Amino acid sequence: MRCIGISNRDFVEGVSGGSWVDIVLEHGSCVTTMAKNKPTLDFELIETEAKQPATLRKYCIEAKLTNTTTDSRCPTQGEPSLNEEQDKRFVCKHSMVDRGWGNGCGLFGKGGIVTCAMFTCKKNMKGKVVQPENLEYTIVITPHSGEEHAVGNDTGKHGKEIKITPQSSITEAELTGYGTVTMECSPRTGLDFNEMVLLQMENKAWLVHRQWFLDLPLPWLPGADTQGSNWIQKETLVTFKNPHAKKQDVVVLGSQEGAMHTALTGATEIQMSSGNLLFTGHLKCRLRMDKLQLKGMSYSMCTGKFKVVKEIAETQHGTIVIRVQYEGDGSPCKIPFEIMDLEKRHVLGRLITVNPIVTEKDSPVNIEAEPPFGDSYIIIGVEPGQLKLNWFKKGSSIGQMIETTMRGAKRMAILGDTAWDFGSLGGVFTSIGKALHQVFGAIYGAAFSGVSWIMKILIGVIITWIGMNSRSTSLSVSLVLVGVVTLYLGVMVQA
Amino acid sequence: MRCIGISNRDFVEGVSGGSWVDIVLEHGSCVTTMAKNKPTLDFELIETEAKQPATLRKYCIEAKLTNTTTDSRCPTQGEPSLNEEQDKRFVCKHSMVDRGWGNGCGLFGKGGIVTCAMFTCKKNMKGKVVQPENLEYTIVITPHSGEEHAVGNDTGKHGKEIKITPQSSITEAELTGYGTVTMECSPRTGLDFNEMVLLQMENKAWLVHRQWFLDLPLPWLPGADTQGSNWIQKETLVTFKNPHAKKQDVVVLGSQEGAMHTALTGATEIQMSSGNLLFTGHLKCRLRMDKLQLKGMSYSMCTGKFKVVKEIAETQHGTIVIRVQYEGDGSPCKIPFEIMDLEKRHVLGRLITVNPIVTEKDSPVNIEAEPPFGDSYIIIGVEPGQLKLNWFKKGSSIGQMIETTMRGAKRMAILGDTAWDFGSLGGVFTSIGKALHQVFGAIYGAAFSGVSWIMKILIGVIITWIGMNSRSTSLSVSLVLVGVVTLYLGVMVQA
Amino acid sequence: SVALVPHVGMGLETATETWMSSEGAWKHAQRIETWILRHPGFTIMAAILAYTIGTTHFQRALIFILLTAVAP
Amino acid sequence: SVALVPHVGMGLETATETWMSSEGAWKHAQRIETWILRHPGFTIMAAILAYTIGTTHFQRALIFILLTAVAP
Ligand SMILES: *[C@@H]1O[C@H](CO)[C@@H](O[C@@H]2O[C@H](CO)[C@@H](O)[C@H](O)[C@H]2NC(C)=O)[C@H](O)[C@H]1NC(C)=O
Ligand SMILES: *[C@@H]1O[C@H](CO)[C@@H](O[C@@H]2O[C@H](CO)[C@@H](O)[C@H](O)[C@H]2NC(C)=O)[C@H](O)[C@H]1NC(C)=O
Ligand SMILES: *[C@@H]1O[C@H](CO)[C@@H](O)[C@H](O)[C@H]1NC(C)=O
Ligand SMILES: *[C@@H]1O[C@H](CO)[C@@H](O)[C@H](O)[C@H]1NC(C)=O
Repeated sequence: MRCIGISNRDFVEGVSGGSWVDIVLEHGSCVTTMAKNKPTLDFELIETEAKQPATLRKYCIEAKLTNTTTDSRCPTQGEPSLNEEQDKRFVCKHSMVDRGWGNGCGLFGKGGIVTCAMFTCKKNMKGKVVQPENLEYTIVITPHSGEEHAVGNDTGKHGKEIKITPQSSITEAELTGYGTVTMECSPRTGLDFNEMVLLQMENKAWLVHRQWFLDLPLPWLPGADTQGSNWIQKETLVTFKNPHAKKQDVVVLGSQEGAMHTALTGATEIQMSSGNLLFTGHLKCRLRMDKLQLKGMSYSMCTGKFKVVKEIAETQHGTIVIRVQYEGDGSPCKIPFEIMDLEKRHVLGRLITVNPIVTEKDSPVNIEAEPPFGDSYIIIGVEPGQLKLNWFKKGSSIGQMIETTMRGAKRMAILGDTAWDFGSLGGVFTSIGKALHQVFGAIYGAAFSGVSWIMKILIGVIITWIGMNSRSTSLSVSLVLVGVVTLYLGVMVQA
Repeated sequence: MRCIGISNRDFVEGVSGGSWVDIVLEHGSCVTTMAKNKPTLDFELIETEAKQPATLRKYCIEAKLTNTTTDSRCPTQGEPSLNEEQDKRFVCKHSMVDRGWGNGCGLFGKGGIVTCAMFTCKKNMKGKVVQPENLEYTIVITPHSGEEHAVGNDTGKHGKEIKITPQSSITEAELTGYGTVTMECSPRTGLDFNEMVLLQMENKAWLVHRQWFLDLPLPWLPGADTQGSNWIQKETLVTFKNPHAKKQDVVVLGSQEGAMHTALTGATEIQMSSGNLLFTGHLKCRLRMDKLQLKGMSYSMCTGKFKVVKEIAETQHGTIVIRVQYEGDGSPCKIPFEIMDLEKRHVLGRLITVNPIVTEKDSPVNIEAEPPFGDSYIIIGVEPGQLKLNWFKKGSSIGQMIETTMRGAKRMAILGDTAWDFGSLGGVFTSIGKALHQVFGAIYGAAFSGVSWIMKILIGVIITWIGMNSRSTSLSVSLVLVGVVTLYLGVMVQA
Repeated sequence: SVALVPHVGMGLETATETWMSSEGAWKHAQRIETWILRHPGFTIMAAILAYTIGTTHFQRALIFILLTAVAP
Repeated sequence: SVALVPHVGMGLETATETWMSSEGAWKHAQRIETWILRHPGFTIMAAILAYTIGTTHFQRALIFILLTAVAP
């Protein structure tokens, strides 16, 4: 459950090396895992809270000037000056006006004059950082079997919500009737904060790269504002325009709200209002099997009368989720279920719920199978074979190997490195695979960072060419280098 | 007067072809003209009003959303829709959420859902255009002679302020005691409005190129707002973010004040508050001499006792403006004035005030001469030669021909075409000179417009090279083409 | 300012849409276009300096597309 | 937006200072610098593709300076 119909998705058929499942989950993802035993699970993490952060900086965006005065001194003898410049709480500028003889000055030619204004900020925004210690992720995993709760009941109670903070390590998940799934989250290498800068803003926020955050112009504060206003800058905003010669005064240069927004156009949205719970994250971890047994395996494979309640959908090649409704032969028991091939028995349909089990002689359960490519039959129920539902999919073998090639490739070129953490267990392949993409990734493909996607692909091309019409062997490597990797990141990227 | 010590400046010694003086003036400029007669004049135009314009457009910059609703319909059967979309006064968006089986919908897979919001604007800014008819320039010209009014009295009354609107053509200027200077302004080819777009903004404004003004993004209105709010766009602002899949809602995207400003970074400042009087202009015209006689030429060249009241300044090679103070021999009369060469008479000092004339046996007048390069003597007053003031300048012949070469060149590469209008009268030179720079200017140098100055010079270089290492004669033309013209505009331009 | 050097490819790309779906991404080019369209004068110039500076066909093509995008 | 395609060289240059004295003019480059400084990684890349694409020394120099300013 919690995943049936969620687009982003993925399965993992395999327990390997005794409970060693390797998974990565990112909010709108829910990873589901099957095994040659154990009621497969649907994993989805949600609320990823942060607590007790600190205000590191405080750019303001609605500056306002007041008290503004201006002194002048006359040709040569005196780069003009006055009291006001004393209170750094102001702003000033030494400039040259043509103070001439008639002006009522000295011996005309040209002279000095400064302008000054007390600078009050009106609505800053404030950054914020969070020590990874205090990055409480919430993980909600769950069984199947179905019920009135059904699919994506979301707002209810199933699998519970085992919350985990790296301020601990491995967490037990008491799963009703089944046992205790054990997870080893690595919340310390996921999002990668204290590299990240939480940033509120007039009531809305953005997780944003530390650097950039310590560069965007504007008049800034420190961390310990508390009645300060000694804004390092102000020069970013407020400007004193000096037309042609004389006069020369100051001006606000307006707010910056929307401007700010438009500038911030790469960071993900988030929160701040309600104990800032920054979604979008993506942590990995070892899902540790064992001590995770399926429910039935005891009571008979009961036979009887049963209708159905709904046809069948399928988002994601194979999601045959069928509603049934047993009756007659009572007492909570199993269910005879097969995904056979048109009449002539030779069954071949992947089961995902690993046997249901009725429980209330009412409880319209629902199974979840992955029928073959062509046409398939879901024969559910023995004795007079009470029911056989003919269906047909489109599991077109090859269409499969491809959409996977990509969708997978995607999960790769989004997460990077940890992409390999999706393949439970190493052994040269996935193990060394990471080991290499790890650095070859963090390098080239990831050492020419910060360039807008457009430019990115542009380099893809210029390079595919500097490659393509190459000169002896080396080209192939050059091409690939271009193709995919970059050329692709680009045709993809831009989250 | 009105110019002594104003940096921007320029003289014009010559009446030519009977009163035909050709001048160009731009606010902080004041053009001064001398003749082999006529009390030379200081011309300075100021207040250049505009009246009865119209609001052409009305971009808003503080959008705000309300009432926002959202409908969804389910996989396939229905690109979702609701009443609200009816009132174009709103905003909407048809998007795809993964409405799944459990979601409490249909047969999961993917579906439609639109979002909609009533869009109220909060503080637009409004453009504005002005028919050249109603572009009242104010021209203030004046004599010399000096007085208590002295230099740059500005705020007083001297020469009067002959206002001229192309809603007329030539204007007489009744100048006390002197006569009537006649001007033929060409207010119809100066600034060149209805090409220009007057633009107010939260109380401050900018004259700005029509095109650009009809392109800058934002939600716009028309001209006849008056309770309208059917803002063509809104799509410029307000955005409904759709995280990963579900939800999908709208947001303001903040104000735009300062943003606006920063964007508008090439237009000149102006006004709007106080009957929008847009300075910065620069009109040309024929200053028509004759009927403009000097005052004295009658009463004797009187002799007597006279002290002085101030030394001498000089901004702009030669601005010897000296304060004197006659006495004794009474009755308002002339003044013996010479700019002789150290002892040994051989006089050679340019006079700019063309004889003063005392008038109140108090009135500390002030002359204005242009002493030679080296050292010079200002012998003022006969009989016991009562007074000779030794001074010395720095009119270093060549330093002159150069600063002129440039300063002039500047006035050229700012105004363009009309640069030639500074040379009173044609005759192949100035006449055909314009005739050529006219088109050769409006073309190349002016047909690759709109590029930031930086890029400008960049092309200068790339071209000087594509030139420099050329191949037979053509290069010279190529170089020049580069050098100055562009290379220079750039090293200059950016007003 | 909060107009340029806009936190883009810093590197936190995440499976879930960011702040400007793709509107921003597409928009950018959308505006050079509006511009180039505006003053063919420069398109003209550019491509020319191109034709001459370089020589290696692809060369030309290259510095050309650039100059274009170079001038906002 | 009121962030880009900023009424610059439209063509109304006037003897009297405009809206951003020169702060804006200088600032622009001032920020590419901040940027290039930031990710030498790209300076690196650029100059390289340079060294190879072109050949005519000046060529190289050219597409190089560009790529640099090309990526804001
Ligand atoms: C989500 O889970 C809740 C929890 O059971 C389901 O709500 C029940 O709906 C039935 C139908 O009328 C009520 O009789 C129960 O009282 C409800 N439970 C309570 C107390 O909330 C709901 O149907 C599920 N929906 C989904 C699939 O999300
Ligand atoms: C500007 O012009 C005014 C007009 O005369 C000058 O002001 C006069 O100053 C004297 C000196 O005290 C007063 O006695 C007069 O009454 C003033 N005139 C009036 C009535 O305003 C002023 O000195 C000039 N200053 C300059 C050079 O700008
Ligand atoms: C700021 O200037 C205003 C001038 O109107 C004055 O009233 C106010 O007291 C000043 N603030 C201070 C305390 O400096
Ligand atoms: C807008 O929505 C609010 C909902 O709180 C409602 O009170 C208001 O009347 C609505 N405006 C109209 C008249 O559509």
